[PDB]
Amino acid sequence: ATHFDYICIGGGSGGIASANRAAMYGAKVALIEAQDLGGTCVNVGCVPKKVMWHGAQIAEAMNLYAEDYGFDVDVKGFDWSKLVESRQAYIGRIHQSYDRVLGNNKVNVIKGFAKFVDEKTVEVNGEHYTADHILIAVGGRPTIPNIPGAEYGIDSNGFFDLAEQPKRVAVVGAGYIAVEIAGVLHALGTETHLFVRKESPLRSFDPMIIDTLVEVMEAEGPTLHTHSVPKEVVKEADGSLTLHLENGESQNVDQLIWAIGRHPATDAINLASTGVATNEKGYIKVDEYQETNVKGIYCVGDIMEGGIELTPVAVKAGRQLSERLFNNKPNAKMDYDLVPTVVFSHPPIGTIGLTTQEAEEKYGKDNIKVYTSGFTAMYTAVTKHRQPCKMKLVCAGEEETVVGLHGIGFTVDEMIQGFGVAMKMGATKADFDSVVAIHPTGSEEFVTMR
Amino acid sequence: MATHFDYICIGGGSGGIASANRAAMYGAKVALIEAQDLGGTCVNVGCVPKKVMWHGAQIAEAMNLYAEDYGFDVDVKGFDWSKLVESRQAYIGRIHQSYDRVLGNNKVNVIKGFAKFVDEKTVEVNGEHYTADHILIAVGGRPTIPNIPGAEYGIDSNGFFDLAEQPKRVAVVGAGYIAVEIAGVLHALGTETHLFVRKESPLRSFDPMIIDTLVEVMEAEGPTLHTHSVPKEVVKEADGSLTLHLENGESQNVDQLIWAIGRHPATDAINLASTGVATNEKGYIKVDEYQETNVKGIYCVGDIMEGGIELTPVAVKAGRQLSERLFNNKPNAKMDYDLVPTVVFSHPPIGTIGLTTQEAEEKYGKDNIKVYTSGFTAMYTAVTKHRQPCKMKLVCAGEEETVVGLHGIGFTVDEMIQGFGVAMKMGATKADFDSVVAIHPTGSEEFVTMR
Ligand SMILES: Cc1cc2nc3c(=O)[nH]c(=O)nc-3n(C[C@H](O)[C@H](O)[C@H](O)COP(=O)(O)OP(=O)(O)OC[C@H]3O[C@@H](n4cnc5c(N)ncnc54)[C@H](O)[C@@H]3O)c2cc1C
Ligand SMILES: Cc1cc2nc3c(=O)[nH]c(=O)nc-3n(C[C@H](O)[C@H](O)[C@H](O)COP(=O)(O)OP(=O)(O)OC[C@H]3O[C@@H](n4cnc5c(N)ncnc54)[C@H](O)[C@@H]3O)c2cc1C
Repeated sequence: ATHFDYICIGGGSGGIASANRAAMYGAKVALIEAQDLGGTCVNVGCVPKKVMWHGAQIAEAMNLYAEDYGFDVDVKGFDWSKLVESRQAYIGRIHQSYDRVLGNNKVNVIKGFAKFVDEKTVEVNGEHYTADHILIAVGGRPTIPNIPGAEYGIDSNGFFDLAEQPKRVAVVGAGYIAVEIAGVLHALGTETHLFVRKESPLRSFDPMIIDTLVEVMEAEGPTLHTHSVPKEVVKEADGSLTLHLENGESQNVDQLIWAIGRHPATDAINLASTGVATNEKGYIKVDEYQETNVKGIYCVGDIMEGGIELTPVAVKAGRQLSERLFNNKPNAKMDYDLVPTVVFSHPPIGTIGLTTQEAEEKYGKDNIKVYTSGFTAMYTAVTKHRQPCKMKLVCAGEEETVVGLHGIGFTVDEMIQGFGVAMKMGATKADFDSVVAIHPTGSEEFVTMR
Repeated sequence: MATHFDYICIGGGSGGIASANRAAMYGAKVALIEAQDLGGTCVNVGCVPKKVMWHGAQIAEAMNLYAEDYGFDVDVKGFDWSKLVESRQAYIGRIHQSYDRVLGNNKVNVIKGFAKFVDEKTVEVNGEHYTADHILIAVGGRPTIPNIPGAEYGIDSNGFFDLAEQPKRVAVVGAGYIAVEIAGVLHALGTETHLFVRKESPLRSFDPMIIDTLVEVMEAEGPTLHTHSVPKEVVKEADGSLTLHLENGESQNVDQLIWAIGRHPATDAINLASTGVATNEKGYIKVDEYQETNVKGIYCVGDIMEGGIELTPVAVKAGRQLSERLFNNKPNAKMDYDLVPTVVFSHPPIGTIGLTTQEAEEKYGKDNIKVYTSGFTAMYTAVTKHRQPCKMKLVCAGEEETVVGLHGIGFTVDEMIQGFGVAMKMGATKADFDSVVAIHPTGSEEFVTMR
């Protein structure tokens, strides 16, 4: 068996981040990837989703706002396949950047599907590879419900595989993926239906964010269907699919997307040969240093128990692990607190920290203070299509530490990173008040609340 | 006899309104004197109209430059400038209704007319005298028109917003942010635009990374920049068009000429010589840290302040803190002029806070500063045939690497710096920037992933 200082299983967000970083400090690294480098994010996640989000934003601009700004515009047509080739060409340039970076760091990239043989050895393409340190970063895959006709639906992967625009779509799920896809499809001219199992989408978000997303969907977005539990998917004689709900109602569509969750891909790598512990749902257990119960085996990214399913989390966790193992920094670790999130819905959502109710449960109702700002972005205020924007700061203690920050509206996706640094430094309402506002922008509304 | 008020604010702009309202919130009987339209420069002929038209320009760029690469077959049959003016002024009108409502609920007595001082404690408007123990001068500025032949054929920022039809060709004269914004808006909206600067480049007080990037983006897809261009004369040709003549011998035939060479304060013509209040060579009023002049009871905020910052939020906060001090008995309340963030709505937009690379070298010493930078293409334009560069920089000082300067230019940069402004007020170091987890995919994550 060939020996390496470090073996990274999975060439996704975590694997690449960790493999490069460990190589920078002179390590001989083997990076094992079965499909394409960059994993879910680069190929069938963040990147392609964003490229289409931008396209959808251009549509909204021409369809909803252009006219009122004085433009006589005629959108003659939208070619979905043209968007796809631009998207995939961009994804291609990303693949060659990685091959240049990984090449310059001497990371040995091995194309194949890795399985464990034992604690210290993995097999790929019939060959055995051994190492002192082994990172498991295989990520997840979409969860397909166990009902009749489930196989007729597609998942987020199949959606990015669509060569042409479906005429009508049922998006099933309440998480950010379902909301993002449902929003992009509607903006691009597809009859879109969003089916959520209970009262609303994004149930883990602040009520202000939920309520505004809901009202904006009702007026200019996909059609929302609450209390919708799938029962069956019937393939009709004409080729369309009919989603039957447990409540008795049904909806006919051309394509149906399952966006009901993801589960870790830890069931086919022969873990039962390593002694590595996992929880009931297949997630790998780790200490604060990304190390499993078996010394020399580590884990970062989506498959980690108590992790966060974002790309920057896996990147940072992987890099900090490489700092620890190869750059003599035993305290180097990942910080999973106050990680910012952005949902590229229509309109976009930005959030950091605790919701109004989470802060009430943690600190007590009377010990928290909430500041809000409701406004119309100037961008849409001059048009027939007024869009609301809402922002909120959730404060706790007498010092009014900003324990939660929430926003929904035009360009909110871009205004959150900086407030995240401030919150990481323990910012209080007074710290927010100490800065002079930038006029005219949407971001000043975060610092002008009283 | 003179009518007595607790407070008199001369000028109903950004500083005047913010201060009058705030003082009134605490029970002060206030008189707000305004000669023209409430809201002043910002609302009527500044920030607001400028931004509305910047959005129009952004929509045009989305359709002209990016639409087809995203798959859209678009026919841009025409752009109607008058419709944009109609929408822009309709919005401004709704802002005026808000101010009438708010000033109304606070019981601020709004007086329409031009105010002149009578003495230290009294001002005259429409023949009547008004007096008070506290008087705030917040008359703002006015565009500077150069004294050269045919200068009167040119217009200024005010005249630009008075245009009811799109001019075909325009010469924007100036190197400041106003010239740059107007030139970029006109170019994107379909006007042949020529920007004339007197020296090596526009925005010469900004960091070299910001200048070099704006220059290279203009050269490729923006207005046509003319360096070392000193206006000599403006000729009114027989066909109605204007020819700009430069000292170096060059010339340019255009339809409208916009002077954006600076602004001077509107402090003359209000009889200040009767108050004892001193002004510098350029007409600015000197004040202490609490906005008070050398004459007790006379204050000043906004654009006319010596050593002040000519931005609306600066006037607004300085006016608010002055009222917190005078009418809510907070003797330590004042305005903090350090680390004020700035945004220029150029194409593409610029965001900046604190010191430039060179300013940090002069203050801390070349050897004690570290510069971090990120060069990338925003995903929005990387999928197109019109790739646009984005540049960001963090200027750090000391062994702790305190971020004393932050600079950016690129798509959406305008909205990403307010938050970093909070962090820098809290004394953020490079390690504070590193301690946050990036948001992907955004342009903003580039500020926190530098190594
Ligand atoms: C539709 C969608 C949109 C998303 N949008 C965003 C977003 O906007 N922002 C954001 O931060 N996050 C987003 N995410 C989440 C993000 O993509 C993941 O959290 C991130 O990719 C996790 O990285 P990872 O390294 O844990 O796994 P991955 O990046 O998925 O990497 C796993 C890799 O390992 C490979 N692999 C699996 N098994 C084996 C084996 N046995 N041998 C070798 N290789 C193997 C896979 O082919 C894959 O390349 C999105 C996810 C989805 C599904
Ligand atoms: C084209 C342009 C674009 C700009 N864009 C921005 C931007 O994007 N962001 C930003 O922050 N800033 C911007 N500014 C600057 C901003 O508008 C000013 O800094 C701000 O308005 C200053 O407020 P002020 O209270 O000092 O004076 P102003 O707001 O100008 O108000 C002064 C008021 O006093 C009145 N007045 C004058 N003399 C008298 C008198 N004798 N009696 C009674 N009333 C009188 C005037 O009519 C006026 O209403 C811009 C300026 C211009 C010219």
